Amino acid sequence: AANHSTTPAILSQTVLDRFNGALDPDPNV
Amino acid sequence: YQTKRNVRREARTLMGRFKAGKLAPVMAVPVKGSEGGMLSQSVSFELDPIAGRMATPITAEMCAVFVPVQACDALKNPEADYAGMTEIVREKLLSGNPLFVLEPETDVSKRCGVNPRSNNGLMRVNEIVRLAHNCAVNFLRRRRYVDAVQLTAANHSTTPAILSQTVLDRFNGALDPDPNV
Amino acid sequence: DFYNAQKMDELTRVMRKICDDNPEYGEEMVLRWAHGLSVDPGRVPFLLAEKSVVLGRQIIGATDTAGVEDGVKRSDMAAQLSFTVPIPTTELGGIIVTFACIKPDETLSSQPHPILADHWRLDNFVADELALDPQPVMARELDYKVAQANETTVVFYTGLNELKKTYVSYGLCRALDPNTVESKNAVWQLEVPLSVTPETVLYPADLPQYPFADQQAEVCTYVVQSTAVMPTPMIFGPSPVEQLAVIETEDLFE
Amino acid sequence: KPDETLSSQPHPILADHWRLDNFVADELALDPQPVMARELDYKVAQANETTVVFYTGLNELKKTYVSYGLCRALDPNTVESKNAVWQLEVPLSVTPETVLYP
Amino acid sequence: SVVLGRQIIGATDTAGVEDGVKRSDMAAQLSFTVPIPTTELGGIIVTFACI
Amino acid sequence: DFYNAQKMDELTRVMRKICDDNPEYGEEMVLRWAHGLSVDPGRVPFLLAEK
Repeated sequence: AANHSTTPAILSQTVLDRFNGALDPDPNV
Repeated sequence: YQTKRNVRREARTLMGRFKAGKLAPVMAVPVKGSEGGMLSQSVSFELDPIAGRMATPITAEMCAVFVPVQACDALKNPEADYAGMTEIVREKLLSGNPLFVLEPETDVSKRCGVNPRSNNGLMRVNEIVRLAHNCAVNFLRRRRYVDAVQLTAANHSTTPAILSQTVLDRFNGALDPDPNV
Repeated sequence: DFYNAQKMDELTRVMRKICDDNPEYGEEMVLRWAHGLSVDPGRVPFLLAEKSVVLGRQIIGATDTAGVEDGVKRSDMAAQLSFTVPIPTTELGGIIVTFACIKPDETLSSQPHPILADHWRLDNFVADELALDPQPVMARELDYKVAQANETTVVFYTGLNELKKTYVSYGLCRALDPNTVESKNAVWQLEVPLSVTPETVLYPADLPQYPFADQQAEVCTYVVQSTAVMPTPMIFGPSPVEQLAVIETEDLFE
Repeated sequence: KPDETLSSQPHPILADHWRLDNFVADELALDPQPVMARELDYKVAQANETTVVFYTGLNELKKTYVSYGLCRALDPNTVESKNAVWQLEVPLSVTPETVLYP
Repeated sequence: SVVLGRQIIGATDTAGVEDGVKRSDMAAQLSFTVPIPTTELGGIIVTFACI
Repeated sequence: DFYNAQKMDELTRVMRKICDDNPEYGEEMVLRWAHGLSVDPGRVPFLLAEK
């Protein structure tokens, strides 16, 4: 709540989602 | 295992300029073993402004050539005997050593649209594209005249176009007639 | 004899029809054909598609005072080409290479008229009937741009009056000065040297762009668009999942 | 916003060695494989090539390939009257998870 | 024979509008198809185009 | 594990069924089969009749 200016837009599809990836997978699955 | 179960998809859009009178490659779509489907390509044309009026027609052609891996091996190993046979390449694949290895970027590779690979900071591309282009160029040349100049596997630039009708064919001639006929 | 001949002559023409009708196998398939053998089929390349079109033209004229007086105008050329063909399945695969070439008009401009450029003489039809041998076709019969020494040289050795079956020409009048008609410069055709190297399927290494301001500039500007769907047997294994901080932190599974 | 389409990405097949896949071995592969940098774009520093961007997928870089950019042979100084180029040249590789424009 | 047509192109710049500058373009097309007269010794067919 | 197994076990039996169902190619056709290749067909003999 200190922002007092416009903000950059938001990507339609991130790199991670584009390739259907993950930063840290789980061992159980 | 050589049966279709899954599918791939490619969508490459490219832009560039190529000089007239030159057989300029535009794209190179790779096809691996036991693969098939539909291919759809489209190319636009737009020339620089021309002063005055043009009445002599200008022809633009679009061509597609399929170059098997067997043919590409012959150019890489021309002196070797049986170099391009299916069994030889089939056996060499089983060895483990890659049949084709990366090479530095060239005009043919750059114009074909293949983006390079940063191997220790140096751009790299597989040798198959360059070999395929040279073989495809020779194939087109042989159609007009079998005893045409052949390009080796050292070509790294575009090639001049091919005439629609040679002088000898235009007059229905021959360089050396036969005595028996 | 005259039976081995009249058979070897006929059999020879069959051999000739195989090298040209089946290119990229010349002097090798005929040998195997005679002995009753075949060649390996899968090594050879083959063509998938071949599209051609003639560029359209649109004229835009200047409206300013200078343009109206002089008559300034521009020519714009564009075209569209696309094809859809199936990919040929192979055990070892292959590479599909596409090409896009722009060429000028392939029409001759320097060639003497077969009749009006030679003496007017009366033909001996009876003698011409007894002529079934390859006659010479010396240079200076194809173009007037021939050096002194090259006139006598034989370009190709064929034909009886073959230079009169069809005559095609497209060029400016010799009286006209090319320095003019710079606003009607409708001239773009291949001025091949001719005579020398009659057999050549290759364009000259340097083809100037006369109608364009810059000859060394790449006139065209091509935009490609390819979409490919390729069924393949690759596994395309699974998609992992991210880790939830709540698990392993608050011990939901204990 | 401009067009969100990649332009710097090596071809999965033509930018790597031509090797014969072991389908039987690939069947026994249900674990997250690494996807190191230099597989997403060629604008990668020397040190960043070995770094792992995301840890997922078995041949996931071949299901779909999309590219839109100028030919590397062409000089961008030209086509200033056909300048139809406006797309996001994100650095990529670094910070793969980012919902924010530069 | 034919009479050339005319098309008028007018200037739009300020000087052209004030003065009234314009251009006249003239063009025409002519063609014929006739049989060639057969003769024992032949002849020469000469064409002319005069304005 | 127990998924790679229960798959390798099942996949192994498929390999076994090829060497015996396709003799005179044992330990060579299965290798090419896994990689997605084939053998030269014309070298092999074959039976014509059996009485």
